[PDB]
Amino acid sequence: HFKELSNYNIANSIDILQEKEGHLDFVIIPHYTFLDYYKHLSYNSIYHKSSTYGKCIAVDAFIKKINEAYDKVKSKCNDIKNDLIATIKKLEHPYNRTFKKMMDEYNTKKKKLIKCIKNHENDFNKICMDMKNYGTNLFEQLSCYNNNFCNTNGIRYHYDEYIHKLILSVKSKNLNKDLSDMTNILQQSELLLTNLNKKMGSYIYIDTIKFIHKEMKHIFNRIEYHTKIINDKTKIIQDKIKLNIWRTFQKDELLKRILDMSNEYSLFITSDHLRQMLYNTFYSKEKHLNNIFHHLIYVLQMKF
Amino acid sequence: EVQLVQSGAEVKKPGSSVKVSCKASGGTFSNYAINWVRQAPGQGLEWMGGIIPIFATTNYAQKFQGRVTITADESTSTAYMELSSLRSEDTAVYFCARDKHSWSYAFDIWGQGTMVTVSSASTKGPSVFPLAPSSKSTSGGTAALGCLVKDYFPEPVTVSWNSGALTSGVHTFPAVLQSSGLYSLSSVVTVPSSSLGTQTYICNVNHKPSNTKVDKKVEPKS
Amino acid sequence: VLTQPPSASGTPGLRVTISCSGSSSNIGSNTVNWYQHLPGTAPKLLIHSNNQRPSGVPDRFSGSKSGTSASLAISGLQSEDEADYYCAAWDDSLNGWVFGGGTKLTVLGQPKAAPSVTLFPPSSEELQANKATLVCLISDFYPGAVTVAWKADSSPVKAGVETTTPSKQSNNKYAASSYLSLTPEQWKSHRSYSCQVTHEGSTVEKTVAPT
Amino acid sequence: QVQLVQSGAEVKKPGASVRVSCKASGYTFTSYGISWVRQAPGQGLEWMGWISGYDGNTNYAQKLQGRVTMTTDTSTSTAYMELRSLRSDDTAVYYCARDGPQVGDFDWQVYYYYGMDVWGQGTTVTVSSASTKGPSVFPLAPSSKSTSGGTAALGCLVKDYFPEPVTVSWLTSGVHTFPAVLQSSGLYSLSSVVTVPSSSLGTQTYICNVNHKPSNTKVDKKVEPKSC
Amino acid sequence: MTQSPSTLSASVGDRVTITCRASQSINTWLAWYQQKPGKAPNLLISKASSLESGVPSRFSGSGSGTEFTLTISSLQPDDFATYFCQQYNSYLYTFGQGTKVEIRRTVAAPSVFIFPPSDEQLKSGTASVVCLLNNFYPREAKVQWKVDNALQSGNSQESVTEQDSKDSTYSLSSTLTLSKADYEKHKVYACEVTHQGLSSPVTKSFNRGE
Repeated sequence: HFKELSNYNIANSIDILQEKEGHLDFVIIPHYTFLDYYKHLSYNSIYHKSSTYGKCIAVDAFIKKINEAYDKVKSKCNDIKNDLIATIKKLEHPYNRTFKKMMDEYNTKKKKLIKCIKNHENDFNKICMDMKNYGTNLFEQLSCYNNNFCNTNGIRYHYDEYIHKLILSVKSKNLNKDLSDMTNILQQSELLLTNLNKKMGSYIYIDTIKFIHKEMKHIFNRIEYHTKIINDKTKIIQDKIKLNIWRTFQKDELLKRILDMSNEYSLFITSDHLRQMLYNTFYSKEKHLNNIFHHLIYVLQMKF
Repeated sequence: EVQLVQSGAEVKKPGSSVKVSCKASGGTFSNYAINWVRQAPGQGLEWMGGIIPIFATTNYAQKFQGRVTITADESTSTAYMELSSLRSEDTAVYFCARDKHSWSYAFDIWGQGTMVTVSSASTKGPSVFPLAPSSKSTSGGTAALGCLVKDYFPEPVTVSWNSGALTSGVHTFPAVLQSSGLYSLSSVVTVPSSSLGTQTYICNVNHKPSNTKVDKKVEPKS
Repeated sequence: VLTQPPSASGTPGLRVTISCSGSSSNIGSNTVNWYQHLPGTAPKLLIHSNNQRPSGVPDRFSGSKSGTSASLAISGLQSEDEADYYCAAWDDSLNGWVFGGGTKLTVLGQPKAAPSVTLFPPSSEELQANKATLVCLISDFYPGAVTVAWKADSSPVKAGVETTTPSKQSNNKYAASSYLSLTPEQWKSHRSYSCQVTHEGSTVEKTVAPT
Repeated sequence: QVQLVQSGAEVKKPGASVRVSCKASGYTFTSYGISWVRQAPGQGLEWMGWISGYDGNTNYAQKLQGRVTMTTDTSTSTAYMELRSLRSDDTAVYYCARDGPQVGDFDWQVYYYYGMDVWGQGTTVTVSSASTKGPSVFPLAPSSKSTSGGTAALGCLVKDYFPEPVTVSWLTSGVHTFPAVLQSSGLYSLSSVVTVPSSSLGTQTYICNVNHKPSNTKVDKKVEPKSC
Repeated sequence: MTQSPSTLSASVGDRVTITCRASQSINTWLAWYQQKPGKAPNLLISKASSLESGVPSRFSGSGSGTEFTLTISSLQPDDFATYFCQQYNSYLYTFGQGTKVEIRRTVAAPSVFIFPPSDEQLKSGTASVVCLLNNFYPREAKVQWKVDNALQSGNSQESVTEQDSKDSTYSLSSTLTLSKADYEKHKVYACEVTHQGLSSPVTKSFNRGE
């Protein structure tokens, strides 16, 4: 059974998320789904048999400990992260100095954070390997009542308690309307910036408003990509789940089926999680645009 | 929470088809399955099949598989069971039930059930016969008398005595499909022998499906 | 597909256990559930998992499983426990649900009461209609379980026998009835016919004959 | 900020009972267990017992069976341990530590390939009959018997106090304050010494500062040379 | 519950190996903890050799039955503490008595001093005689008391400091306590010290009143 998630040269697939006022956090996308794939393997495994159900609390205990260990490695860079937060704090709130000094400062603190993550990659890789070992150990020891007639109620339970509620939640918010509005807001800010730019003096804020507009489109392009994957994975997931639910399989096919489902979920969950976090950062920066615009109209009729 | 409710009773002839419905009253076909289980008189519960509404996947008990079709309704929140080529052994109560994934898919919510009766045809049957007083306990001074309700169709019938005024000692026995294919039952009253001299007894029999009411007096044999 | 005792009996306040026997493909590998059923009412879930019961089920009910068997224990027996009890488990080999046979629980209240039996021969009116029905009426027995036999002078016979299900009477005892269909020739050809009702191993008989 | 916080030092009489709390923080208490382990003075560790924050099932050491009880409060994320019928040999440092939710489980507790990863700061529990008493501070005078070459030794004897601890200050180089010893009276005693040049004894002043908070005692003792 | 080195003398930079034998067979369950004075134990290793995060790359585990070991590839100045192994098979845990690691140096000899009881203490009806052994290594040593040439038994106490942060030597106090009456019934008081830094035992003594 050709396992799905495995290690390779992932140089830069980091995501930065300013969710609330200066709440910087990141996510190494490949580790997030690697870990969630084996999380699904672990649960499908313990749920497979009638007796092993009760270790649901022990599994949750193990995974949470691995997260605490993973978060300890991330916490070893919090200083550089706070160093970047203050620099963004200077950029977003210009209230002298110029955009040259500030923009080059921002790029250096950002590259410094990414270099810190690169130096700690081996420590992250060990925790991920520990999760792969635990999950695949539980999966290898997966036994059946009759190897030629394996029950698929393990998959039904796992889906019904771990993935259904999401698929419904996802269809509940109408993903693509949330992007049509985002585009609407970006268009409006393009027009209201131009329709307001009639002079000089009140300039430092024209520069920062443009910057925020750019970063907001970057965030938008992500949300766009993730919603695309969520849309196609919700369909694939429902399509496939219909086939692995009410019947039996020979052991080999049952295992191959579990790996395929776990791959689908792991991805869906990953980009759903990010899609929300980026939605958070898009509006955080939108609320700050209202403040900077309003401040621009003061020095509008100050220079007249 | 969710509230299941079968939709109706029935009466069909051999070889016909019947469709029973089961309506969710909470209003939402969750990721849970609705299953159908029947019980024939003297046969226990028997699982027939199930459907998972939101995915439109079905499962069937093998011994029923070629005869039952289960379907569902996503908008009107209602599942259906259809049984074709009805046989006499299909007379039974049919239940719908929802399963619960956190409770190892046990059936925690049940509809109220639908009776399906499979029989031949329909008639009237004005045979009511008096059963004359006979001794039941001689030490006790007690006698038994009754009415025989022969050859009627369909169920049900009710039996009363002296237009409701006689309740002591009354016992009405269940009907059964006789080798003739018709039902018969009997109603017996236990009375004191000392009253047999002059106490009137009239059984009142009502057969609503044929709009038949028959009164029959039961007197000492003469 | 699962085997339960057809009946069980217990004394108020004591303990009664109901067994359920299965195979490696159902109880040997999946969970067993228990349901309570009172005809006229939908079955009720008693146990949803191995040694687990939903809210509203009293702590007198307990389930257990060992290998291919399971057992339900009821302590502190009460009159509201009179009912049919069914076990159920998923069957891997059949890919479906299988149920145990229904154990009827008789909560013992009244004593061992023998059935009263009344036997009527065919009426002259029916014989003139070229049919012959014998009517065997059974009342006031307790507990509520009987077996009915219709013997022939020297050999046995059953062809043409139809018997009702038992019904609780007004006096909290039980009733049943049995009909034997004969041709007039068969009725007239024998010296007599007998209805025999067996209840808890003790037998009550009635005999009728042509006039 | 995953951590366990224990209650403060306790002093109890034989026959009494003690309750120690262990308040969890920064993690889901209901998904982990809590083990209790004690350490007698200058000795190794002894496991006392364990309780699941999820299941509530317990596992006690045979030696402590019937005298110890561990409880949990899933609402306040706190684990408690109570030891009744206290005895002199129970004097020790008590620790709580995060562990499995199903230790004394049924077959393989393998789903947890780790163990005790987080520990409380510990709680000292002293078991002795009598009450407190401040120390007697006697000088340990430098003399020819405590002088060799250009090095003279001197100090202070801090005798017959209860309970622990005392603090001693003097001058920091060459100072050695010994751990207290238990006497047959049940009172503690220790000495604090320092080595200095023997040529300084005539002109330099040496004073030891002894503090004993439980009795509210403070003593500043001058240590003068002695002839033979 | 079987520690090979009770007290281990090592050097900074040395490779240190501590073995933890068992009673019966543990499949693979053996935890390793480090404990510093005044502090709680810290979990170095779990299961086979899965040193938890934050544990330096030098600590390495081993074993899979009744014989395991903990290996420190190069002893660092912050590693001098005592080490514990836990054996978690049955519901009841077992904590093998700890192993103390301390830095080895050239054999030292103690400086011995003796202090008679002060008259201030003789006011209080008790007499304590203090025998001090200062700045010695190793910790393997012995002290015994004689009163009027008679060996004493069950009336003295011994307290030891842990290693010094500069010269990594130990110091010891031996205190003999009598009643004032008993003290005044005798004349000569002596403590005898034996140690590897001494070719012959060292005796320090005095006469009461002199």
